[PDB]
Amino acid sequence: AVKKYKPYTPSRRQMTTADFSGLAKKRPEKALTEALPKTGGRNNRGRITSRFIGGGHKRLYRIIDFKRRDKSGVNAKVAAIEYDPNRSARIALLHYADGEKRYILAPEGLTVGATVNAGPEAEPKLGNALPLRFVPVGAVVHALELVPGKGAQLARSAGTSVQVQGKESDYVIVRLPSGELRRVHSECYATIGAVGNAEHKNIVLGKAGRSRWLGRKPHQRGSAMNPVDHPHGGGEGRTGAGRVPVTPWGKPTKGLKTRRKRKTSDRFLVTRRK
Amino acid sequence: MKRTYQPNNRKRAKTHGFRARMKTKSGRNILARRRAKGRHQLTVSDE
RNA sequence: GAAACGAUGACUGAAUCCGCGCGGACCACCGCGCAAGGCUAAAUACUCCCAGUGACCGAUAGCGCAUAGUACCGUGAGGG
RNA sequence: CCCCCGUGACAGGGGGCGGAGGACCGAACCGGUGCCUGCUGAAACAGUCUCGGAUGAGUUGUGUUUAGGAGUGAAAAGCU
RNA sequence: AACGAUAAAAGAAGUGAGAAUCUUCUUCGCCGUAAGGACAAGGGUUCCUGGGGAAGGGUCGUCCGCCCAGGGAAAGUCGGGACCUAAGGUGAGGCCGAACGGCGCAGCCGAUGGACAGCAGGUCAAGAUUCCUGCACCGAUCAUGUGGAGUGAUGGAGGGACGCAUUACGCUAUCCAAUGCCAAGCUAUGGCUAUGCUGGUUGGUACGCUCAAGGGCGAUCGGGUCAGAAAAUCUACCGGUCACAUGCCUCAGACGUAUCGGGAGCUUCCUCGGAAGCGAAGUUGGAAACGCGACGGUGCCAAGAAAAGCUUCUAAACGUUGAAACAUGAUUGCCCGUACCGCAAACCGACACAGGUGUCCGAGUGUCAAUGCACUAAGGCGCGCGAGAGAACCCUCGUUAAGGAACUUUGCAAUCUCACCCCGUAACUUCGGAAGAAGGGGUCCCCACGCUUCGCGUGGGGCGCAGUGAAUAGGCCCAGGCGACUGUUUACCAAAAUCACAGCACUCUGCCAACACGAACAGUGGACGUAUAGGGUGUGACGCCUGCCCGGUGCCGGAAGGUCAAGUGGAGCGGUGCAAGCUGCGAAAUGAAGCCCCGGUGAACGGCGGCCGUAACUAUAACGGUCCUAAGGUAGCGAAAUUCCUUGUCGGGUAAGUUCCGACCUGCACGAAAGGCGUAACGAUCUGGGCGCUGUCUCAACGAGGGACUCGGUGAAAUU
Ligand SMILES: [Mg+2]
Ligand SMILES: [Mg+2]
Ligand SMILES: [Mg+2]
Ligand SMILES: [Mg+2]
Ligand SMILES: [Mg+2]
Ligand SMILES: [Mg+2]
Ligand SMILES: [Mg+2]
Ligand SMILES: [Mg+2]
Ligand SMILES: [Mg+2]
Ligand SMILES: [Mg+2]
Ligand SMILES: [Mg+2]
Ligand SMILES: [Mg+2]
Ligand SMILES: [Mg+2]
Ligand SMILES: [Mg+2]
Ligand SMILES: [Mg+2]
Ligand SMILES: [Mg+2]
Ligand SMILES: [Mg+2]
Ligand SMILES: [Mg+2]
Ligand SMILES: [Mg+2]
Ligand SMILES: [Mg+2]
Ligand SMILES: [Mg+2]
Ligand SMILES: [Mg+2]
Ligand SMILES: [Mg+2]
Ligand SMILES: [Mg+2]
Ligand SMILES: [Mg+2]
Ligand SMILES: [Mg+2]
Ligand SMILES: [Mg+2]
Ligand SMILES: [Mg+2]
Ligand SMILES: [Mg+2]
Ligand SMILES: [Mg+2]
Ligand SMILES: [Mg+2]
Ligand SMILES: [Mg+2]
Ligand SMILES: [Mg+2]
Ligand SMILES: [Mg+2]
Ligand SMILES: [Mg+2]
Ligand SMILES: [Mg+2]
Ligand SMILES: [Mg+2]
Ligand SMILES: [Mg+2]
Ligand SMILES: [Mg+2]
Ligand SMILES: [Mg+2]
Ligand SMILES: [Mg+2]
Ligand SMILES: [Mg+2]
Ligand SMILES: [Mg+2]
Ligand SMILES: [Mg+2]
Ligand SMILES: [Mg+2]
Ligand SMILES: [Mg+2]
Ligand SMILES: [Mg+2]
Ligand SMILES: [Mg+2]
Ligand SMILES: [Mg+2]
Ligand SMILES: [Mg+2]
Ligand SMILES: [Mg+2]
Ligand SMILES: [Mg+2]
Ligand SMILES: [Mg+2]
Ligand SMILES: [Mg+2]
Ligand SMILES: [Mg+2]
Ligand SMILES: [Mg+2]
Repeated sequence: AVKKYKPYTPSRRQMTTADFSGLAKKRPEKALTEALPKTGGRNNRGRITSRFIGGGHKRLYRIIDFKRRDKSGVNAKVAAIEYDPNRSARIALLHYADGEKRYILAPEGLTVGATVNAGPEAEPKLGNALPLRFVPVGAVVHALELVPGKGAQLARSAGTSVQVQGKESDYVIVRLPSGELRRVHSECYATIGAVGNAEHKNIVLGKAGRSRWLGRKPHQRGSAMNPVDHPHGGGEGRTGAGRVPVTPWGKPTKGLKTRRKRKTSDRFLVTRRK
Repeated sequence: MKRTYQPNNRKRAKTHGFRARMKTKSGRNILARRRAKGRHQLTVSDE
């Protein structure tokens, strides 16, 4: 499930690593690898924006299609399950009788060598790409889009599930991994099943280093900073705030809602996340 | 110890250069201002 | 400010001759005026350059220079 | 991974082998712990001796991006 | 004062107006993973020749990196460009913005990377993969022949195309050995008389049935439209078929032969010493790369550029008695870069400055190994004042009777320890460790014997005070505080108990996400991510745990009501004119979010406390404990990085202990994620104790070297 390590260096006890024994040892497709340069969390005016990003292993992008409507009707077979660095999920390769090779997110269980079919006429088995309405109620599913053909924007990270509460208007009531209930147009595609890896939540980083290998620069406690630097800065010791917990920019953290008050999407949220 | 000025032809040209100075109104304004002072050295590319 | 009048950013929007606009809230009266269409020399300003003059200076003075924006300082702007 | 030994509800244990590590001693390189010298210096921050790191959160060249209430900062109001 | 590292100088000879400083000779000394050699960046004539000597040179100069003059740098093949793309910069159109302007797809610029044809020698005083010689190679254009029907883009596909660690086989560069080969001459000072001594010992090209490890490997037919916009002998699917051991293919390098060089030196001429001519040998044994075969093998997770050239297929096209393709010949060959310094006296440091500067090369002997240490080769250098003295005092060193931390704020400093082999090794623990714990032994030479060699074991013998015989080369332990750990920080007084950290919690965020930079309905980060994700906040491995208080404050939620701005509505009040009318002010009712108010909320800000009585002069060491604000301390801890009283009290250690340890509880003024109490391990952290050892000390001596002193040369400064 996970690889462990004898304590032969101090930071090697707690450490753990993912199980790769089920990944077909393959270089990604030459026709599908794109070049992904990094950013410091800097934007086209050169300023840090996203804060504490840098370093980490060099990464290539592997193009995916989520909107499978390109290849609806025809079906392919599972060629392999490879490793993708930029995603929590393992991904998998598709060989169509059509002749095209494509990449789709790889769901929990789905084995190499299986065949899978996109398009309205497809069974409720793992991997098929169905419109939402054609999905039997209470089904477990992921890769839900918010607009038909726009592409899967929901349920993508490892071990995530969307469970269809059930049909309604033009739309279908949907259960989001956050515990939030949403309305989604039934014309939107989806892909049958739980996401995969799933044990991902259990891995242990172990040594500072690991953070750096995942391009995460150390994260700075405000309380260490200075008055000039940040609200929690100053005082003559280890200090406890001295005011409400607050972001660098001053807006309250811990408890203050933030979603914009007047918004279109609201009349599609049936229950708040809780 | 390592000192401030560490010569680099391409640096100097790309930074204090004539093309550089002309690329912007403020650099154009240097050019004119200098011409006016009667400098032998209008700009770094004059060296 | 009792705040007229011009001026627009937003919203709104009338009369054309017994008509219209002003006259320092506002009304009558009495006066001055023809908006929403354009150009216009002359008297005025300045002084890089040129000429004449001086109870201005004559080599630490007078321009920074009896010439140089040079030598020299500065990554540079710039100083000199 | 390969042989060997152990079965109280028990991981284990031995041997071969393999070659992991913000592992270890230590030079290059990176660094500045402590003392002395130096203090109109050899030097506007160093020298000898001693010391830290030394496959990593490593060191380094080149090209390039970010700036003044602004940048950048494993945070000293440090550095620009 | 000083003349810029204590690496070191001596004599002869020459020159010259003048010499410690210049030139030559002979030695001496110093570097030798460098203080030698080659690039890059930078510098700019500093290079070579001939001359010069005012100033520059920390003295002096006849000399020079200085001054004057003249020479010197040669490329189809090395590097850049006429090719390529990355970050980035640009960018018609296009998207925004008071202006100047900010973005921005394609395209374009952009090497630090992809691509790409030449090697071996020789020589100017100064250039060399450039020139000369010798033999190759590349594209391009044309001619003659082989031609005898295809050529294949601005689009397609293949390909280029990439990580870290480790490692098997073969070789080379290269270095070692020798009664191998070749050349020279000599006999020293007791011996040697060569079996001694010194030096040299194969580079390119071509061919060759010689050897050769390693490395590269599917072919074809057919089907499927739906995939590659379209096309398509190309590509990708699906299906069929082809004698697994391999052969198919390649040949790092080796041997051979031939040929072109080179080669120790030999010769001859000669002009502060060069010029030409000539030319021997080529062994066997051993070591061996980070280089080559190579795009190899295995293992790992953090999952490792792009584009062009290249190969392949059609589109269009012009052809199909001149289409590709080949062979030979001729022709052609642009632009910029090449001198010299280049770990430094020529670059950055105001200096001919003890600093800083990226990559490659970097020999031998000895040493377990090595780019370590000592000595040394090649090569380079003695650091641009010198000479004497041999006081105080100062710096850097050697040794030191007896004692051994008695020094002191503190063993600060300095010593002891020191490599490799064997023996041996504690509490404690997360079973990895602590650990090189501690401690003991061994180490050199000869000879024989055995074994797997460079070597080691065993036995016996030998010499000295001593055998990692010189250099490199851990002192150890017991016990606390803090932090878990590797890491990080105040360039130039703090390296830590600071920060970061893995782990944990709270919370926000449903994607045009929250959040953030923005003239901005632009664009961008977040993220080509999607709640196992992302932001913000605190805590800080791990273990056991993380209590009471929601009154105030802040957040989430509630809603009867009280609420509240513009506005909506103008009942009603005035002004004016004779008046229709124009006009000044303006009340109800209504009217959003937000506050008041109700509830919830601590790993939200925070709170978890006042106190009662003592003989005497308006009073000091000591006291046992009841308890007001929403509540009034659950564990664990406690004289503490927290303790005022304070050297609290007892015990420990000590001859003696304001420090340290343990216990006590009377916690001025601990306490649970501003975390509580522990915790093996880790520490240039802090604190106490011990063993060892020592000039730290009683108490200072003797010695050395560098100054200080003296003489000749040049000659500052703060201050006044
Ligand atoms: Mg964190
Ligand atoms: Mg601080
Ligand atoms: Mg503030
Ligand atoms: Mg504060
Ligand atoms: Mg008006
Ligand atoms: Mg005069
Ligand atoms: Mg280490
Ligand atoms: Mg530092
Ligand atoms: Mg003196
Ligand atoms: Mg000197
Ligand atoms: Mg001397
Ligand atoms: Mg003479
Ligand atoms: Mg001398
Ligand atoms: Mg002589
Ligand atoms: Mg050198
Ligand atoms: Mg040049
Ligand atoms: Mg002189
Ligand atoms: Mg002379
Ligand atoms: Mg010269
Ligand atoms: Mg040639
Ligand atoms: Mg732009
Ligand atoms: Mg390049
Ligand atoms: Mg080439
Ligand atoms: Mg080239
Ligand atoms: Mg090998
Ligand atoms: Mg060899
Ligand atoms: Mg011999
Ligand atoms: Mg004799
Ligand atoms: Mg291109
Ligand atoms: Mg040269
Ligand atoms: Mg200086
Ligand atoms: Mg000197
Ligand atoms: Mg120097
Ligand atoms: Mg070597
Ligand atoms: Mg050596
Ligand atoms: Mg050495
Ligand atoms: Mg020599
Ligand atoms: Mg030299
Ligand atoms: Mg003694
Ligand atoms: Mg003694
Ligand atoms: Mg004592
Ligand atoms: Mg000490
Ligand atoms: Mg043990
Ligand atoms: Mg030992
Ligand atoms: Mg003896
Ligand atoms: Mg002995
Ligand atoms: Mg030592
Ligand atoms: Mg620490
Ligand atoms: Mg450390
Ligand atoms: Mg400091
Ligand atoms: Mg310090
Ligand atoms: Mg309201
Ligand atoms: Mg006592
Ligand atoms: Mg105590
Ligand atoms: Mg803490
Ligand atoms: Mg004198």
